[PDB]
Amino acid sequence: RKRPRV
Amino acid sequence: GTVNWSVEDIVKGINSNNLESQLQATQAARKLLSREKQPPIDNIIRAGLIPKFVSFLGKTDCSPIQFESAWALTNIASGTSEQTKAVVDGGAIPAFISLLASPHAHISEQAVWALGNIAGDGSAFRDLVIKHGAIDPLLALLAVPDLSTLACGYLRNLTWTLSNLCRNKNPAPPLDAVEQILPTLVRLLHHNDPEVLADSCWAISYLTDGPNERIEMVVKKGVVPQLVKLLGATELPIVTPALRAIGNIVTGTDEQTQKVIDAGALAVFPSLLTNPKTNIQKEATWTMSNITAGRQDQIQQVVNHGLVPFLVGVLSKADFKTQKEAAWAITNYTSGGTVEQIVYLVHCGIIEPLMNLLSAKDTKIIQVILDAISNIFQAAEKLGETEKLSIMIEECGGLDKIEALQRHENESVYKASLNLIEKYFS
Repeated sequence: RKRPRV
Repeated sequence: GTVNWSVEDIVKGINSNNLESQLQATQAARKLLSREKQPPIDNIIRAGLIPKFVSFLGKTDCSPIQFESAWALTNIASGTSEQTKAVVDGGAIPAFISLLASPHAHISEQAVWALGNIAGDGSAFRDLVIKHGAIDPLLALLAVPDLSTLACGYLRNLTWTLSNLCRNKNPAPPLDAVEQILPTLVRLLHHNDPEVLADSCWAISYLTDGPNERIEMVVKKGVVPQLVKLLGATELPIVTPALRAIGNIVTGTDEQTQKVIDAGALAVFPSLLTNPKTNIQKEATWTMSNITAGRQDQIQQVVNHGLVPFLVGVLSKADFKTQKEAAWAITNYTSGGTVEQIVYLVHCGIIEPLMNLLSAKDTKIIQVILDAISNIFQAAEKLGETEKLSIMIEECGGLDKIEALQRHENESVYKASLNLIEKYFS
């Protein structure tokens, strides 16, 4: 749904 | 170099009148926002940095600051709706759409990712991204003769962002946007990569989650055989969305359901109805309930594929939510089936597990089961064998449970139960 870039 | 800066120092660097100082401060912000234990998103927002990041997205001659600010903004946009809203409020949507055309693949990819987070917030930002014209440049990135020439991570990011443009309801995505996206989705649904396939299936599952005209848009693209193939995949991340899409499709018309049956879906349900993942079992049984709600020739194909014993099995022992879906499948079957189909149902052993579920503390499943019992009794009356069924129900303990339900605080419960005892047990 949403995802950060780590 | 740029690890563990303070927000104060990031602010001082971004406020300098030195593009290279700004670049290094922006990278420091990116590394802050990229740490996993509670990145200081709100502190960055409160420092007023979002408009600066957004203006850095347009610095064509300093592509590293485009990349760093795109990444920083992506991670802000991955947060709460309020944080995503701060990114949108700063003007980020048209700037990211312009970045889709960047000659630097890693920057284009970062813009794809950002737009996927923004669109993934909800219907309104999804439709706002569409209104700013994201779909054409997104799809142009996939207009190559063989998807295998694109980098795997790039292709996965594009698929995921496109699936967010297909996602959410109230309202569903615009019809024309769906029609524009669907051919590229069909193409991604045939790509060899497991995560592309999973997210393609998710997108299709979103698109089929709605009224029959939406389902028809998908089914007429011919994707049902590929969905059934993916239903048989070994990767659970693929089977879950593929099964969801198939289940959605069989909530439509009997002709749509028939496309699912003709593509061979029923042959996978022995595995699905016994799958060790509880949610797969549950959604397989839900799917079966919307197939036993169809025509008698469709019920008959459930019989021919040997699935009735598998429904007896999930009614006998499964997670309770699955058992309730199986109760629904059984009353749909009994409400729509021929007499011989209902006879066959009883010969498979449905009665005892059905009766045992009358002990359940859930009044809805009790109503469903009582209704099924009435449908079966009506087949028995059409055969003049109501008494043998009465005996069968009593010898397995069912009558105790039915009269215990005569004194149930729900009304239609004790009405149906009482009715059953008056008509069949005297």
